[PDB]
Amino acid sequence: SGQIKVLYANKETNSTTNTIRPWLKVVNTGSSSIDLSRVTIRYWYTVDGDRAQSAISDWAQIGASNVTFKFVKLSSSVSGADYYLEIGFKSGAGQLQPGKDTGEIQIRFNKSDWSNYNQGNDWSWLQSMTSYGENVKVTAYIDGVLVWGQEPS
Ligand SMILES: [Ca+2]
Repeated sequence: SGQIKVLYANKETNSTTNTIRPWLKVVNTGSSSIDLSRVTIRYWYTVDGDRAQSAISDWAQIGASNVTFKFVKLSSSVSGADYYLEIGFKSGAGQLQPGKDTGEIQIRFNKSDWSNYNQGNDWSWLQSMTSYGENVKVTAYIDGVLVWGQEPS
């Protein structure tokens, strides 16, 4: 079936920033292996003045090229989100075995005019978790089914 945890490291402590930096990791905590292509992660936030947006992995243990990004503007705003960044994995990311993790996934994202975000009104931001921990407001899915975290209400 599939059991996972997502770990999170905030690499931008300034609330005001042109670059959100939610580093991530997927841990397979169940008993079967999981194809990482089946896994999606969502970082829910408020855009703070809508613009084109770009997300980049500068480096990932599984190979940055294997990380996919999709910005989704939410149909309706919810508490601390009008967008999410959906992080996914190509076949090249491969399989996560029981008890193992992806290792580090670096992520940054910015608006195309480098205008500032405010991270303080972001559902998924955890300012102080600057090393890898459990940020339950970054949610994760297997085949589109929520398996980790709390989506914004
Ligand atoms: Ca915001």
